[PDB]
Amino acid sequence: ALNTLQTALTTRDSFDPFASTRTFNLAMTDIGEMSVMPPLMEALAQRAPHIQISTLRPNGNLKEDMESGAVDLALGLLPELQTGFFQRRLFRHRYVCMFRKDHPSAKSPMSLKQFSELEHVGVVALNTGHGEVDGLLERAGIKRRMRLVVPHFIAIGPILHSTDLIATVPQRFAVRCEVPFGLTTSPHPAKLPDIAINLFWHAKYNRDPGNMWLRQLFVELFSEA
Amino acid sequence: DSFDPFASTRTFNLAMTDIGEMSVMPPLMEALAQRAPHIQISTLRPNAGNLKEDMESGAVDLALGLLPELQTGFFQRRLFRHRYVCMFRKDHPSAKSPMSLKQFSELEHVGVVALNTGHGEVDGLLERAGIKRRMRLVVPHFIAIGPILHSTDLIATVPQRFAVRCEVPFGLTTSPHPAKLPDIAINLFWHAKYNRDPGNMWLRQLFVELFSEAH
Repeated sequence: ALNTLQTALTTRDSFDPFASTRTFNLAMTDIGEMSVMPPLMEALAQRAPHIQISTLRPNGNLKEDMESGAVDLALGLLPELQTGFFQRRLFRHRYVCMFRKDHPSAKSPMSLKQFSELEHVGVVALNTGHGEVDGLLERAGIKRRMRLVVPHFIAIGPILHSTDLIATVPQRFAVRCEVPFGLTTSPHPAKLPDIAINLFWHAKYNRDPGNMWLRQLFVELFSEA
Repeated sequence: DSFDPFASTRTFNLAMTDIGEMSVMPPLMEALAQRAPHIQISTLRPNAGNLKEDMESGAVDLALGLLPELQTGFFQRRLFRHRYVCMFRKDHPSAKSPMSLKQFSELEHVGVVALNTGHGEVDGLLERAGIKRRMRLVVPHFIAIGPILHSTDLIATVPQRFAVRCEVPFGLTTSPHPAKLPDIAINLFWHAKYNRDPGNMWLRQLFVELFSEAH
């Protein structure tokens, strides 16, 4: 409470995007990183040619590092960031089926029956919303032949390219993969709910001009709301 | 005892970095499609702690990498080396191959921390050699590198094994690296208790066949 007044009393640091040499530290998952970072850096080349960016995984501690200001912004599903945090809804993950373009049998739209006949690569994606996919399919009684399981998304494009495996992936991932790896997608035959992704900042930095500048750029580039 | 690949139902568990996963798993799964149609594979990162223990106990069958801590109780066999190259988009406005040290220190970089791996040594090495870099972006892992280089004028120092997987998909080209970054030897590792396990031996020989650069 006395903090809120002290944070308001301080003369806020000037932010000139053309001249700033500030480093912004951003927490996001490997999916957020492959999705946001290319167009973010593309925009920043034209908007703020001298700042530095670095990213990290949320899984820190994030809460404490955001209060100190060691981490500027966090993107994801971060249930623990509650008191002292502002948040804003950016976009949703929708899950699709992905497989190579000239797959011998896979169809779009894929049926639930075909989904169950084909072989899968699964992604564990521990402590993320993508991590709930396995449990969701299992609980629904949807059988999958789990031919390969990997912990993270990096190898999925090249794996699907070279095999007749299919994958359950967020559409934002699939979109970065379809052309580079000669892949197609189908809408997903199971009942997978969306994951709503938010951008988070600490209240200490709610009126920090640099922070405000960067988060508005995230809204501008990525907001679907 | 003995082992039948064409009818085995065994799950093998394999420890591997993200570079390892992205380079070995496509041709590995491709081979297995024919040779072992019924086995299961799962992978994990070495730094998802207690690898020694999980290898001793047979929870993890094989490890791939530079894993200096795997000594007594473990066998190892050299498969190949990492050579560092410079990578950037094919229609980059100014970047040339072979790239000079001058251009290297003038262009802007994306760096990969790759903590607790051989690749994690790059930053310190270049620094101690007094090679300057404008670190415009630092990311912890390699997943976003291809798309980042495609959409920017950034350049990256990456293992050639990564680069060769990214060049055509992302429209990138590579250059020999102007610095003197040492090559990194990549070994296959297995626990002594599993030296003569027939399933393990069979998978090890398949790694050798697909990946060894000996000849």
